[PDB]
Amino acid sequence: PGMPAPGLPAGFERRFSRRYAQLDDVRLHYVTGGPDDGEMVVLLHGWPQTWYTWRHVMPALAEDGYRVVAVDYRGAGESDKPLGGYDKASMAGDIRALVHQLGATRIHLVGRSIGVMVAYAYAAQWPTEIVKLAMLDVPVPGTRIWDEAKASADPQIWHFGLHQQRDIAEMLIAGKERAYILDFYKKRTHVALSNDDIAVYADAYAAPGALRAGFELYRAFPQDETRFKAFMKHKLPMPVLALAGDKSNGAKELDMARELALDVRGAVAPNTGHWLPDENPAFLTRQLLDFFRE
Amino acid sequence: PGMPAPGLPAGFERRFSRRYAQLDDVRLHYVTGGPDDGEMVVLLHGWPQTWYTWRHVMPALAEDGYRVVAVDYRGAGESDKPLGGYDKASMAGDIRALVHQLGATRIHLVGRSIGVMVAYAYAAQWPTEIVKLAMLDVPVPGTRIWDEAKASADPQIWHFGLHQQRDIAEMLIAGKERAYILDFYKKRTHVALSNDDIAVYADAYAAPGALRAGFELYRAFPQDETRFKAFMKHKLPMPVLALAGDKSNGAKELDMARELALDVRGAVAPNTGHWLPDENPAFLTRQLLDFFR
Amino acid sequence: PGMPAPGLPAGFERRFSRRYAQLDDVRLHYVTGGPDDGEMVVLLHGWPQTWYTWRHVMPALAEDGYRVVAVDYRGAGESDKPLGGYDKASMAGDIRALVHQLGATRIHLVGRSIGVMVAYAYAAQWPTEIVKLAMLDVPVPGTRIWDEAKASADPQIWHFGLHQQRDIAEMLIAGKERAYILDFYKKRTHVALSNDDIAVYADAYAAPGALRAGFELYRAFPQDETRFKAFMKHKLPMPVLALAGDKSNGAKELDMARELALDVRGAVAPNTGHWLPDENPAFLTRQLLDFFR
Amino acid sequence: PGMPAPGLPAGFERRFSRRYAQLDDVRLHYVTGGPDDGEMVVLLHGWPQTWYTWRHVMPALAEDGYRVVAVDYRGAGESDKPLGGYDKASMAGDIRALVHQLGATRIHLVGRSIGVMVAYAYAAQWPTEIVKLAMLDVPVPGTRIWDEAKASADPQIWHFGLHQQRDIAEMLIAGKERAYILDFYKKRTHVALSNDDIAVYADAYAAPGALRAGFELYRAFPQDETRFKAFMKHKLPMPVLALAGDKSNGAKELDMARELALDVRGAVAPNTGHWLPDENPAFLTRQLLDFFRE
Amino acid sequence: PGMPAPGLPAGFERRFSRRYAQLDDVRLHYVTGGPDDGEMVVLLHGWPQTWYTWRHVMPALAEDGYRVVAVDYRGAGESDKPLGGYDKASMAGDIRALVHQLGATRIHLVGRSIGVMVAYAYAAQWPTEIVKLAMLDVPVPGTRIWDEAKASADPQIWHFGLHQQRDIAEMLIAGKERAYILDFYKKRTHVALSNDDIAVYADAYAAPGALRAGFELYRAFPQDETRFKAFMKHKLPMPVLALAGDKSNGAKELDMARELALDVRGAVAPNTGHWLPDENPAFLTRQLLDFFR
Amino acid sequence: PGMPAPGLPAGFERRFSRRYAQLDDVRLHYVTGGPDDGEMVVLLHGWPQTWYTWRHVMPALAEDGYRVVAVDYRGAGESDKPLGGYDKASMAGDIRALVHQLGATRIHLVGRSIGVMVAYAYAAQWPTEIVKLAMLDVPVPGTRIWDEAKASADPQIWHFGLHQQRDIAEMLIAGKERAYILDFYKKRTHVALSNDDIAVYADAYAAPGALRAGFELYRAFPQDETRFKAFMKHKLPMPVLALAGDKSNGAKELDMARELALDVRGAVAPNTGHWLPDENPAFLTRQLLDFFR
Repeated sequence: PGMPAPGLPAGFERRFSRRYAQLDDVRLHYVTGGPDDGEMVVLLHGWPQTWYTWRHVMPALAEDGYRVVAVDYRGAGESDKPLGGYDKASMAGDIRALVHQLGATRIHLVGRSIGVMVAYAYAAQWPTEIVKLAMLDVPVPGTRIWDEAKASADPQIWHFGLHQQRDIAEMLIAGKERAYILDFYKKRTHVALSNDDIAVYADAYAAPGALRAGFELYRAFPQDETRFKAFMKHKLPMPVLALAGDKSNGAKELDMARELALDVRGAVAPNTGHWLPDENPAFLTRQLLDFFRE
Repeated sequence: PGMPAPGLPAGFERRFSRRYAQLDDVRLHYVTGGPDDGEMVVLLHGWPQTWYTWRHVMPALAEDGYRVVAVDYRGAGESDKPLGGYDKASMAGDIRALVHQLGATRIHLVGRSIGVMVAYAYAAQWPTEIVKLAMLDVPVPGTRIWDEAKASADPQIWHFGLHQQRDIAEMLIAGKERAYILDFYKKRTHVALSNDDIAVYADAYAAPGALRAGFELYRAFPQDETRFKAFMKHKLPMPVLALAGDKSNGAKELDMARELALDVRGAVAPNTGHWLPDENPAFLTRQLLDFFR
Repeated sequence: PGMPAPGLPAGFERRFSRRYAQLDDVRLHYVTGGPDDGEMVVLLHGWPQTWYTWRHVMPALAEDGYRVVAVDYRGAGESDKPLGGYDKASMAGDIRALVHQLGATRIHLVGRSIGVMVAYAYAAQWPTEIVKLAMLDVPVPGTRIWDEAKASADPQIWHFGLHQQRDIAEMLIAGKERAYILDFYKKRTHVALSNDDIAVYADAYAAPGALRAGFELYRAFPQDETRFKAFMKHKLPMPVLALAGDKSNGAKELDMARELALDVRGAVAPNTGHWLPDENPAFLTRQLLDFFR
Repeated sequence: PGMPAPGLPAGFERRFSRRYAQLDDVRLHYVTGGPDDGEMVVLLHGWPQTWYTWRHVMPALAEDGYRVVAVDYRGAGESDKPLGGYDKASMAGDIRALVHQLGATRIHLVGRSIGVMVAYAYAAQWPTEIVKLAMLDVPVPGTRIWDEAKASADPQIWHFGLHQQRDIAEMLIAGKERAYILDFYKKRTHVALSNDDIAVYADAYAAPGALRAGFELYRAFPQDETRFKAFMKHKLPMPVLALAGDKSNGAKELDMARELALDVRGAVAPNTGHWLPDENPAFLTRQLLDFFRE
Repeated sequence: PGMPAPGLPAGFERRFSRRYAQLDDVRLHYVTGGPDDGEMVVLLHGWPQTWYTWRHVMPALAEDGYRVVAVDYRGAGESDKPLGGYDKASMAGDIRALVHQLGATRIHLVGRSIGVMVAYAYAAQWPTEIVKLAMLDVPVPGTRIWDEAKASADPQIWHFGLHQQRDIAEMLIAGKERAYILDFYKKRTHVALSNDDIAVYADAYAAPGALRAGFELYRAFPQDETRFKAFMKHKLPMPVLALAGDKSNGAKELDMARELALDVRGAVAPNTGHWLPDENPAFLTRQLLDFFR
Repeated sequence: PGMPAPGLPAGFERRFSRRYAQLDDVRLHYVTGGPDDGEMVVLLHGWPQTWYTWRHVMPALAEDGYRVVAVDYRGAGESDKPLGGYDKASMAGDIRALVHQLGATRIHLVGRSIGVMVAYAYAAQWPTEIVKLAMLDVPVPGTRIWDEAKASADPQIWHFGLHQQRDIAEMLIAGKERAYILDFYKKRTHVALSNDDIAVYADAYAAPGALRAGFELYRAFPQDETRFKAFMKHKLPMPVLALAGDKSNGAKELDMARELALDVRGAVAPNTGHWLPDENPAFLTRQLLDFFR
């Protein structure tokens, strides 16, 4: 019992930091904490999110010794918004480059929504470099669950069409990001969240270029589908964990992951909606720790 | 006494929780706190309000062991905004289905403004399920006080006309929810309230569809008048308490309740306007807790 | 057969002129034509209108030798927008001062909507100076037809409440005058009108102060009610004509007028809604010419 | 050759009239011309259109002795915008009540977009009352052409999702009706049209309630699918003509119609996009007169 | 003598047609007239322009038997606005694909501003296919005239910096296209132009995506610089004409062209600023007809 | 290390004060703290900043007994926005007149961006009055580094062109100061800063006339180039310290200072971008305090 408590968890400010990494043309923003020599855990948000969605998971990961890296991927948050490169395979290259610049070679990888597609493209292109992979909330293109949501005309993906209308989507939503994003979020949540927390996301997507860059993730879905379907001719060898809330995709995250990897295990969060990190960070943190422990 | 203190009362975060209930068509948002096994007290806000109007009534209420369920009814606050179902009788059915969901099956009902019409419609359709009922601040359709406000062209119900203009009302007020709602509120209050508290209501009604959903409550008034007139031909058997501020509807809130229910008692709040839960919670809780003994 | 033809009728531009009259504080705008020596016919528009509503009536009146004066009353159109003076009795004084300044003293008087209240106040205060009075479309305050629309909560006066909200009405409608007024007009019309014609009205009410000044006509209704009830203790002695469309107030214009005058005759416009000069000017000009002859 | 010529054709003003029909609670606006005693031809526009889309077709129909009735259906143009009644079967009832008020019982019926769904529901519910039916540009719900566009996630129906979002669609598009509708239109045309003509439609949809009422046609699609599938158990007996542009649906209007009626004939307009009355009224006028003489 | 006459020249409407060409991903809009069998002349506008800038040149070309094709290149006017492909070499590929789709393969080519960069990239990549090339008003990247404007910080390219700011440029200029573009045009003109003509351009750049697509032409300049410097290791073999107004770049169009081609001839337009087709179409058509003959 | 901490440092309220100084034309706003009798340290911000950029440098500075005077120069922050005087030399004269007002007559000067041009112009015109001088972050006009940024078309000075467009820059950015300034800032930083701190700058430049006044600083650049070139023919006699972040101008801030002054020393701040007082105050104060021994 208790009303929603907005903001970063107590003491977060003291341990975690905001940092920037210059890559070949693109600058990525990320939040990193924990011991510098520890096993690196890279966390990838989705749409419409930033690194901030991991605010309640990052402390616990770091309190078990890991080197936490929460990335604003290309086009999101405080990261640069280049013209293109929003297909998920190339965005995985951005994350790999960041990781290499931070001195690492093998990483644990957690992604949700758009971020779990980037994470999969990371594991598919450089499988030796991903020790363990955690897949949250959303199916990846190329899977059967994905093709079904599309062929059924699933009401939950009504926005795929709109987001893929270049310039039109931006013209409609500019100036109404808070109203559009708060409604998008609340229709898919089950645990009550604080408006001040969701407004952190909405305000990021109101910054110049943030709407456009976010929508280009959706505009690359056809290219991602063709690319990911080729990726799925070699199932992943590393251990994979699949999680989703019972009031949204649930079990279908584990069904989806088993089309992509040989070593799969999964759980469904009780009384939890689409935003696992926002709604049920305790369940998520534990599952990641039990999963990341040998 | 001193200046208005905005926000939830101290310690409120710790004791209450926000929850959702999925019904067939609609998902309803509600706030609860206190022991689970206790007698349930259902609170129904009005226009232009949310559950937040009971912020000073719910703590004390469930410090005495009551199960407090403060509901955003269909279309308000964080609840869904469906196409229809905005007649007050069907809205009562939504509240019953949520009550049934929570495991209860008989409760104590308190309502003001639109909520008191829902609260009455609840008691009228399922008399057995309402232990008691507290009518606050506003008369219900079908009563004489309601019909006399209409015949008087009472200055206070000036907004009935505008709110009943579909699309026109939304077009005029969209983007001006704060200015419209703060003025609507301050013109009907007597105790000075904080802008920050009124802005909580205004911001909810600025949300997508919230203007339309609230205005459809007014667009259903003719249907409610016919329906409530049928309900009042069977006077309520339960004890009923009527309260209103002396600067607004005063004692005709009591007179209105006598038209509907047999076992009625009432009081008039001193130096308080239209918004009893906001203006004088102290008088109100104290009145509620005694009534609830 | 035919699509609506917007604008002034052919030849209007060469026969009529826009003019201003400076009174002691207020400058009034008016359009005039016909012989300088002819019997003067004063035409008073209402809300949301200007002199332009008489555009299809004025040529025929001028061809029959009448001196046509279509006035933008205080606060409307191109006239000044003073702070006050929007009670109808004082606005009749404005029209009388302009009439005296043009060298006339006895006049034929035609009014609709707000203008028929001004026109009645003119006739009640100076009955010897009004030769004949024609009353269109809307009842005047103080009559039982007026009180009956109010007590019934007639849907067609929903806007009384909103317009009487000082500052709120202006804030809601500023910048949306075209949408608000076009909708107001079409919901009450029966003959299809051209949007370009109604926008001439809407554009006038978008000019600085025009919204405020027009709503002050509505904010003065209680004072008009008290003032007109005293006027109605003495029925009007001059001949009176009552007209309205069969699809709007119809015969109630004649019922309303018989409480106001001893010598009343009336007719109902066929296939006509609320805007007699806009919808059926052919019927209106014929009835006026026969009445004034 | 020639540049686009905007507006009504010469002489239109003296030959047609704007009229209203009061139904039991809703008022409908329509434009009518031609002989009072002639065979009635009812024309039903779609989204985002009004009667004005038939401006180049109504003169030729009326000069051949037909009584033309181009209707703004419920919620569109100058018609009333009630709360409900936006399922296509009920909207056909509105059209029938207005035809009956004009003294007619037998009509030729032409529809496109949403109007062809109303026109089909008219013929399905009162088949004896429809002499001939012409179906333009768009498939109706329940057909497999309709169901295959849905299962493909066909890019040309991207807007079905957005339009079905109550309040979100109105909030995003209010104040941008011109930019939204001009783009919607030009992306589906092949013949160059004048901006002034499309703006006539866009300005109608900027009117109070016109966006909401238009989107409720789309929010009623599930109910239309159930209702229309039942309608197609009994194929239509009257002669049916199917037309579409080769650069849009083309021959699939012809396939779609053959699932609905026994006596079907069709043609495909050359070098024509989605908006047959706007783009190639010469072809359409020729096709309708030949069909109505037959 | 004469005030500026806005719009298309008389008879243009009956002689030319707007058409679309679907390429493999992009649909291009273009205006064409003259004999279907004539030698094809392709005209490429720049920023902030559309095909409409050739309105006073196309009739004379068509009367002399040329097949006129005035193209809205990728991202401009009524053409599609794809995500990328705004480097000038790829945009030349778009124009070539449209030319091949119209049944032609050898063409006369005219370009100004961005279009002269596209036109040069066309000639550099497919020199056998360009019969003659006419270069107007603006230097192309890679030349010393281009580098000299950059190193000098020429005030006339102040906008390069702003247009290369992705998302920032769009946010600043969205909704103010008319003020931004009219000012840009008049500061560089010498002959007075009609505001209605320039607004045809401004209104195009206000349509969805048009601002973004046009600025991507500027954001591709570094890539164009690298690509064109490689192209300039082989001077163009076909005849080249260089033109600019005496009040703008003047003889520097001929200096720039001589770094690009072996066979170059040039002239300077009298009493002409930056917009040769808008300001002095009479001089431009004469020079083009003599060059192509 | 951890997350950015927005606002003034703890205890700041207590130790510093806001004051105004009326000069002949203009009133200047400035912040001060520390002992009155101490050596005065003058701080000059740049674009787009106010005194607030020194919030982490001024405390420590005057904990060592310095007299800290952080000035909003002519046109910035809470200072007046006159018509002219935006060449950097005259702005130095304004700073001197304020220094004279405060009773001092020789001081220590620290400046960045526009302030370092003012600070240099101060030392150039009255060499005797400046004890020492710390140049931060930006090269001054007339130097080679300045001239090479112009010839390179350095991507960082993209805004010189736009800011030099009178009325155009104000029209584009008015109402978009926060989005424009936050982006301008974050693109040039390396240490992550809080939006709340950057918004303080943005809100000042949203004030009436603040956009115009700041942009006139850029519109005077050609005049400053001529004036500073004259000043640099007499190399400065005072000790000069040059600092810049390694991710921005780095060591050419030192190279730039050697062009102007004889006794120069410098350092380059590690892992810091363009905004030394904002990004690494710690390195900066420590560097300043040592230099100031």
